[PDB]
Amino acid sequence: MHVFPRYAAARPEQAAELVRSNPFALVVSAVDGVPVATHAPVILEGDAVEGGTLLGHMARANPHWRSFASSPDVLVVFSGPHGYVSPTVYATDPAVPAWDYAAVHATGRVELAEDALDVVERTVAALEAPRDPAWTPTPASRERFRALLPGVVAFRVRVRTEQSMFALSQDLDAERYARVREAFAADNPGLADLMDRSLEHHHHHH
Amino acid sequence: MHVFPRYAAARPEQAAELVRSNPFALVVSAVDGVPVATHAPVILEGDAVEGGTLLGHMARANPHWRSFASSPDVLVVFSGPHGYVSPTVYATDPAVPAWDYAAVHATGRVELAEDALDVVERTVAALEAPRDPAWTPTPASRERFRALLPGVVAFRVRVRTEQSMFALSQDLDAERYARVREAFAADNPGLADLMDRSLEHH
Ligand code: HEM
Ligand code: HEM
Ligand SMILES: N[C@@H](CCCNO)C(=O)O
Repeated sequence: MHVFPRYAAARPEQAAELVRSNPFALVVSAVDGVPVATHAPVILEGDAVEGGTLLGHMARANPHWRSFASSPDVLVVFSGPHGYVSPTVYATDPAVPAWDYAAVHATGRVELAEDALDVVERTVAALEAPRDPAWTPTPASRERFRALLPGVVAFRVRVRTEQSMFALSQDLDAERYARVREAFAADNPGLADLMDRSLEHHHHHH
Repeated sequence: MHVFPRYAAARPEQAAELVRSNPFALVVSAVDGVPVATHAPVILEGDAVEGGTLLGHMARANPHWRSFASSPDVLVVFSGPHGYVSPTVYATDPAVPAWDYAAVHATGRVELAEDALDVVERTVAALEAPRDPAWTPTPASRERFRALLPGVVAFRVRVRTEQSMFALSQDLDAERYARVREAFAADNPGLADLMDRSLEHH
């Protein structure tokens, strides 16, 4: 991923916030030049993404993890809200379309986790935390977890590099920016909310 | 991606529909053993993903495309609607959470494209077609495209292999499926539409 200056994060807290808010990630490995990717829930351990640890799990039946065992470098992509920006919204000429989006790419060494149960239970807690009410597993569900555990492979990623993109129309003029934000306000409110949060302190001439 | 048989596409048209509906894709290649990925609009030429050709572009300033000069294998991930399934909506015990989603993974040999203006103009037409009204580039805008061409790199992927996941609760019993479909109707209607379209076929 190439982070254009105009779309860089202002603060590392932005990268961590996006990761926590969007835990259904893409786990990617490379084997003899061929990328293979699994969609999996991945959670963040620590205050920052770089130097932090990611925890996730996939199916034991998914052969992807058998390339982890040598501890190669993996990439985990976290994706936030996104949306196509039509030049119709700009109401200007000349114009060029854009796609607004935010993502965090975490690269590091993967290893198999010893405590798969801890990983899936910590995943439950994190994914339910923002909900009301938060589902807490019952003894019977916990018994079911332990019975399902043979089918799980859990893994850790020690993040060596974090790259973050916040392509959120910050390079438009104020009038065009307002038009884009209003257009996303209907039917993509998650992206308009991200636009608002991201503008607060923005890097700029920095 | 490992596609559990219960979550396989019913038809190949199902995969091609997802790719066409979700052109903002993830382009992945390997560089010294590390996966490197770029978010880019990618369109499909052909009726089917497997054996079709994907076309996309990225910045020349993004060093990722230099890995394409040797025509390695590239993975393009198309992502559809998706959503967390909380056991709260299941209203059962014991329960385990899930994440419902649909995605197409297309892998094949990449080739840098000389016809970069062709690729970006075909991308405009494809991404504007579902809009009413659609934006047609004016002469001024097409001149601006030409002015921008030195800074863009276009590429083609000839898809060798396609894997498609449609994990949309269709393995649930009628009662629990209805609660999941009802839950997504509110605040994830794109997923709700995708569950409807997935049922029966297509
Ligand atoms: C907290 C929310 C959770 C989500 C969103 C989630 C999601 C997923 C996903 C997407 C996969 C497929 C990975 C792949 O394609 O290889 C998977 C596999 C699996 N996970 Fe979870 N999981 C969660 C919690 C749990 C818990 C608590 C357990 C209890 C042990 C568990 C056990 C499993 C098992 C057994 C599989 C393999 C299933 C199979 O082979 O069909 N998961 N999970
Ligand atoms: C059709 C809708 C379009 C979308 C959704 C779109 C999206 C994008 C994206 C996401 C990137 C960044 C790629 C990266 O990370 O490397 C990009 C780069 C770029 N695209 Fe497009 N694009 C569109 C049309 C066009 C057109 C018509 C042109 C005309 C030549 C063009 C020229 C460029 C250029 C020059 C860059 C590099 C920008 C820079 O270095 O700052 N794009 N585009
Ligand atoms: N350099 C172009 C980038 C937009 C093309 N892809 O969205 C601009 O002037 O905004």
